[PDB]
Amino acid sequence: IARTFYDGPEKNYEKTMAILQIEAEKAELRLKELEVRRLMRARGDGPWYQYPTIDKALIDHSPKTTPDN
Amino acid sequence: PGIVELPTLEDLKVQEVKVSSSVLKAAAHHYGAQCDKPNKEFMLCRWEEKDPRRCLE
Ligand SMILES: CCCCCCCCCCCCCCCCC[C@@H](O)O[C@H](CO[C@H](O)CCCCCCCCCCCCCCC)COP(=O)(O)OCC[N+](C)(C)C
Repeated sequence: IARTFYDGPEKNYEKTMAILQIEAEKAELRLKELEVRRLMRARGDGPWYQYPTIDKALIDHSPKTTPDN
Repeated sequence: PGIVELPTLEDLKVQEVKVSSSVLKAAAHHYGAQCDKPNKEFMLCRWEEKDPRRCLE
């Protein structure tokens, strides 16, 4: 029965080790992402949460019919 | 926020041009021909400085 239907314990053991590593990495990545989102939303210095401002390319820098703009 | 500096009333004195608008309009073309140099200097000063206090002379 053991020869025909199953494997040794080392296979399940090391598959479990691989599964555990994947899951623990995913967990720490999730926590880190939550912290990064908190900081990027509070500070606005990150690539995320960039709210539009006015394009400076719309300003007209030509003499404006009076000297003081 | 800081004090605004202003010229004294002495530095704002000048010999005025006390002729009316009809006289000025009758002379305007020759006046623009003859007095072009200081007028253009003043307008360039005025439009580069953006401050009337910097173009009194
Ligand atoms: C000797 C007599 C006295 C003792 C009798 C012993 C009793 C044993 C017989 C009972 C059958 C066991 C039930 C089957 C459960 C096993 C299912 C599965 O685990 O088996 C797969 C293997 O497949 C097997 O073939 C299971 C198929 C059994 C299907 C039973 C169907 C019987 C129906 C009877 C119909 C008869 C004719 C009908 C006429 C109308 C495993 O997949 P595998 O990917 O390898 O895993 C890797 C393991 N390696 C490395 C060892 C290869």
